[PDB]
Amino acid sequence: ASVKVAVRVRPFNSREMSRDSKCIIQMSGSTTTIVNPKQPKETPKSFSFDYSYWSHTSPEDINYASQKQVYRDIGEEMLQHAFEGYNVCIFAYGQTGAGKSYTMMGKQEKDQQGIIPQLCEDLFSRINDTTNDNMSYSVEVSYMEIYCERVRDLLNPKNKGNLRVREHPLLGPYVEDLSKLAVTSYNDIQDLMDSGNKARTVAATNMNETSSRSHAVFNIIFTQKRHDAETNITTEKVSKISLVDLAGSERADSTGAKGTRLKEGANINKSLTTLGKVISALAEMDSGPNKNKKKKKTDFILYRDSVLTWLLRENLGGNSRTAMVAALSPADINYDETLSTLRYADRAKQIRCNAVINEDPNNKLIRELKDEVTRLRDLLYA
Amino acid sequence: MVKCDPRHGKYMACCLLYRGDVVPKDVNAAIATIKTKRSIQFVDWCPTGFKVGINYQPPTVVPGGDLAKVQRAVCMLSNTTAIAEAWARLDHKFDLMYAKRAFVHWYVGEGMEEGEFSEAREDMAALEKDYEEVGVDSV
Amino acid sequence: MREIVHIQAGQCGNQIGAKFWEVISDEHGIDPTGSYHGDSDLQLERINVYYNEATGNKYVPRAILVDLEPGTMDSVRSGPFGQIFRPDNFVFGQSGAGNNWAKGHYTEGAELVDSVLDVVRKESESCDCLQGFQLTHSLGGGTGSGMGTLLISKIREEYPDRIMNTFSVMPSPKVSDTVVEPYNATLSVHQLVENTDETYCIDNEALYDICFRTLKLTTPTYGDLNHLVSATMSGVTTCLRFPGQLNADLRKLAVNMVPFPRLHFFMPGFAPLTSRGSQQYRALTVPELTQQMFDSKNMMAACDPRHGRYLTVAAIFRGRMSMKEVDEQMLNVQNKNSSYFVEWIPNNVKTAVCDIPPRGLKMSATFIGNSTAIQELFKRISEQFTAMFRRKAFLHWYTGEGMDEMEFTEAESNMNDLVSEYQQYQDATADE
Ligand SMILES: CC(=O)O[C@H]1C(=O)[C@@]2(C)[C@H]([C@H](OC(=O)c3ccccc3)[C@]3(O)C[C@H](OC(=O)[C@H](O)[C@@H](NC(=O)c4ccccc4)c4ccccc4)C(C)=C1C3(C)C)[C@]1(OC(C)=O)CO[C@@H]1C[C@@H]2O
Ligand SMILES: Nc1ncnc2c1ncn2[C@@H]1O[C@H](COP(=O)(O)OP(=O)(O)NP(=O)(O)O)[C@@H](O)[C@H]1O
Ligand SMILES: Nc1nc2c(ncn2[C@@H]2O[C@H](COP(=O)(O)OP(=O)(O)O)[C@@H](O)[C@H]2O)c(=O)[nH]1
Repeated sequence: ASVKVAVRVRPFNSREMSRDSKCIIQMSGSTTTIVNPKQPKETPKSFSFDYSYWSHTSPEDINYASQKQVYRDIGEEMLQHAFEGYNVCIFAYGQTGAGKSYTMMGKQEKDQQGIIPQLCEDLFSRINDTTNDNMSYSVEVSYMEIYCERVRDLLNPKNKGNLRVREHPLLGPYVEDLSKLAVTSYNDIQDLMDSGNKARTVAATNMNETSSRSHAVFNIIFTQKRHDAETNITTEKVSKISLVDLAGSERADSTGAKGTRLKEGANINKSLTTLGKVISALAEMDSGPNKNKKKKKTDFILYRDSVLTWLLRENLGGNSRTAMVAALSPADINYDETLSTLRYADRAKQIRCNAVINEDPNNKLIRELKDEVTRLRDLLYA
Repeated sequence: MVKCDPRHGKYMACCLLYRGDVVPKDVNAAIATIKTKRSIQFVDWCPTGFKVGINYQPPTVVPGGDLAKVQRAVCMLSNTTAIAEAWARLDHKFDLMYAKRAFVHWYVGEGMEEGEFSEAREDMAALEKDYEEVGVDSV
Repeated sequence: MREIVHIQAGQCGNQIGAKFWEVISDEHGIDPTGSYHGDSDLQLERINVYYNEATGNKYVPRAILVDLEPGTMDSVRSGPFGQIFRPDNFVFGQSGAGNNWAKGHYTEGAELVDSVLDVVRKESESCDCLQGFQLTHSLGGGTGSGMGTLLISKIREEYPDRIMNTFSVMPSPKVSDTVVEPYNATLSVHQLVENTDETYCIDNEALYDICFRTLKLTTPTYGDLNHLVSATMSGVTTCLRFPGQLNADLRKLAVNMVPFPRLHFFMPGFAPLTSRGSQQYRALTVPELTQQMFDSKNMMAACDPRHGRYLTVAAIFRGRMSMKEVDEQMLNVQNKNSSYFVEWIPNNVKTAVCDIPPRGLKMSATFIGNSTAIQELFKRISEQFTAMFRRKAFLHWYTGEGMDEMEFTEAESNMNDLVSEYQQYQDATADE
C-alpha cells in the first residue's frame, strides 16, 4: 500500500486577525478544495486525501476535528501495526503557522494532548493490561534534534559536543552515542518528554511567538518477550516507532528575520527543499516501475544530501510504513505556500511503503520445515 | 537593437526624435510614405500612430570613435508587440532548468524561498498574454 | 578586499606551493629578499590578496607550511625562496606518518593540528575581509591525506561561510609509487566529498603525457609538473588581482560550476603550449587558444572527456581581445560538439576576461571543466580497494592505530554513491 495522509485546517491567529483575511479552504469527506483569491471565477482546485480535519470551531461538533479524533484515526492504527511487528513513522509538514507542533506536542495544560502523548498513554495502557506470566514487554526512548546539520541530544544533559552519524553496513544510518533510556512508568517518559521540550532550541518571530529552529525526532523501541518456557522463546518481536516534527518554511522578508535568524531560516529552507526533492523523486520512482513495465530502471533516489533525509532513509522507503500530516493556514494571504503544501502532500500520496517483518532466518526455516513435515504426516496418516 | 522581428507583430506607437538640419515638410512626407507601405502594420485603435520632435543641435563625434560626422540624425522609440517573442524564448530556458531544481540551493541558502521562483514565472506569463490581446483586431 | 589563506601539507603539497610562490611573486614583482622591484603600477594595487606588509617596505606571503618530517622544511628553507616565508609558520613534527592514513588523521596529526589551527586563526584574524582558503596535498600519501582532511574538517567547522578549495593529486591508473594508495585515496575522498566547496583533480600521468607529447621535453622532472600546476593555480584567481572587462570571483565560479552540492570535482587546463622552437609557426589568437583548450590531450585529469558529457565549463581569458570573438567561439564549440554537452542546461559555458596577461604571453586561457567522465577515476580506485579489502591485505596497520572495518565500508559506500550520481546524467536521452 501507499503512505497515509491527514491534512488539517488551522484556526485564525491574531496576526491574521489584525490584518483582515478570509477563509479559503473548504473540504468535504476525502476531498479538499481551494479557490484563488487572486482572480475568482477562474479555476477552483481540489485534491483527494485519506483524512482531513477541520478545527475552526470547538464547542460545536459541526465537522470539528478534536486531537483525539486525529489520534484514533492515525496513531491507533500505527500502534497496532507496531504491535504486529512493523516499524512505523509519522511526520508533520507545512509552513510557519500551519500547526505541526500543536498536533505533535499539543499543550500540557489542555486535555487535548498531541499525538505523541496519547500514543505513549495508549502504549503503556496496553502494556499494563496485557502483561502476563507468559508475556512481557520492554520499552526504551530516544529524542534527538537537527539544528543546522548537527545532531544534538535532548535527554542527555548539557553537552557542548555534537553526535556523529555513522552507517551500520546492515542496519543502515544511525547516530553514535545517543543516550538511549529505558522506561518502566508513564511518569518517567512524561518527565523525559518535558525535559526534552524544555531543552529544545526555540526562538520568536513575526509568524509565531514560539517557533521551532530545529527538526525534532522522537523514537520508541518496543520489545515483546513471549516466555512460554515449554515452547516459545523471548525477544520475538522488536519494533521502532518514529514521530517527526519538521521546521516550517521561512519566507524571510515576511518573518522579519535578521542576522542569526536569517541563517537559521536559510538552513531550514535548504533542508526542506532537499526533502521535497527526495519525496518527488521517490514518488516518481515507485510510480514508474509499478505500472510502466517492471524493468527496475536504475534511477536511484539520492538521500546523502542532507542529514534529515539521511537519518530518515528507512522511514521514507524500506521496511517502514508511514503517514504525513500536513497542517494548513486558511488565511487568503497565505495562498502560494498552501498550494505548495497541497501539491507535495498529493505527491507523498503516490509513495509506496514496503514494511516487512523479519526474524532469525534459521528459526523461520525451522518453522517452515515443521509445517512441511506436519503436512506430510497428515498426508500419510490419512 | 534587440533580436526580434517586428514584422511578426503590430506597431502600437512611435516617437521620432530628429537632430540637426531637418524641416517639418520632409518629416511629414516621410511619415506619409511609411504609412503607405503594407509591411508596417498599425493596430486599428491608433489611427494617428506617430509623434515627432526636432532639435537643432547636431550629434557630436568622439575622438577615436567609429561613427562618422553627420548632418542629420534620428532616434526612434517604437512600442510594438514583437517584443513578446524574445520573452518567450527566455521562458523556455527557465523551464528547462527548473524542472530539475538545478542551481536552486545557492539561491535558497541566502534567504530566498523556493516558491518565490514559481510566482515570478506565473507573473511573467500574465504580462505576455496581455501583449497578445492588446493587439487582437477589434470586433 | 578579498584575502586568501594558503595551506600546504606533505611533500607534494609543499613542493607545489614552493613553485607556485616562485611564480606569483614574479607576476607582482617581488625580490627573493622581500623588497619590491617592479615596473608597472598595477602590481601593488592588489598585492594584499596574497601578501602582508612589513615595516621595512617588505612583503611576506600569507602561507602556512605543514608536515611531520623536518626534511621537506629543511629543503624549502635551503632554497632560493626560503627566506621569503615567515619562520613562525613552519609547523612540523618528527616521526612522520609513514604512508599511513590512520597515523596522519588520528594519532600523530591530532597533536600538531592544534598548533596549525592557532597559526591559521592568527593569520585569518588580521585579514580585512577573508574570501576563502586553498590547500595543496596528495591523496595517495600519508601525512598529506590525513592532515589535510583533518584541517579541512576543522576549518569548515570554524568558518562555515567562506570558500574552501583544493588542488589534489590523485592516484594514477598505472604509474604507481605506493602499495596502499587505494585505502588512503578512498578514505580521503570520503571526507572531501562532504567538506570542501571545490576540488581540482590533478594526475601525474596526464602531466607526463602533456610534457612528452605537447612540450616535447626529453627528461621531465617534478619541477615541470609543479610549473604546470602553478600556472593553473595562478590563472584561476586572476580576476581578484587585476582589472578586466568581465570579473569572476571564486564564489561566482562556484555558483556557475556546481549544479548540485556533491558534484564539485573539476578537470583543469591551460593554454597555449608551443613546446618552443615551434612558436614561430603557430599564430596566437583566440580561436587557436579555444582549439587547444578543449582538446583531450591537454587535460590534466587523465580522463577522456569524450566518454561522458560536460555538465558545465568555465573559461578565463587573459589578454587584450574582442568580446565578440570569445562569444562566437564558445557558441561554435557548443554547437559543433552537441553530443558531449548536457541538454537540460541551455547554455553551459561561463566566460571571464582579464586585461593583464602573464609576463611573456600576449594571450593565455585557463579552463575548468565539470564533466561526468571523472567517474572513471573513482571507479578505478574503488575496484582496487575491493581487491585489497576482500582479503584484508594490509589492514592491521590501520587497526593498530584505532580504526575499524566499519569506517572502510562506509567510505566505500559513499564513493560508490558519488559514482552512481555522476553516472545518472552521463547517458543521453534523459531530456525533460
Ligand atoms: C619565451 C616564451 O614566451 O615562450 C613561452 C612558451 O614557449 C610556452 C610554450 C610556455 C613555456 O612553458 C613551458 O615550457 C612549461 C614547462 C613546464 C611546465 C609548464 C610550462 C615557458 O617555459 C613558460 C613561459 O610562461 C611565462 O613566463 C608566463 O608568464 C608564466 N610563467 C610562469 O609560470 C612562472 C614560472 C616561474 C616563475 C615565474 C613565473 C606566468 C603565468 C602567470 C603569471 C605569472 C607567470 C612562456 C610564456 C614561455 C616559456 C618560457 C618557453 C608555456 O607555459 C606558460 C606558463 O606560458 C607552456 O604552455 C605555455 C605556452 C607558451 O607558448
Ligand atoms: N487545531 C488548532 N486549534 C487551536 N490552535 C491551533 C490549532 N492548530 C494550530 N494552532 C495554533 O497555531 C499556532 C502555531 O502552531 P504551530 O504548531 O507552532 O505551527 P507550525 O506550523 O508547526 N510552526 P512551528 O511552531 O515553527 O513548528 C499555535 O498558537 C497553535 O496553538
Ligand atoms: N606532482 C607532484 N607529485 C609528487 C611530487 N612529489 C611526490 N609526488 C607524488 O606524491 C605521492 C606520494 O605522496 P607523499 O608526498 O609522500 O604524501 P605524504 O607522505 O603524506 O607527504 C606519490 O604518488 C608521488 O607521485 C611532486 O613534486 N610533484
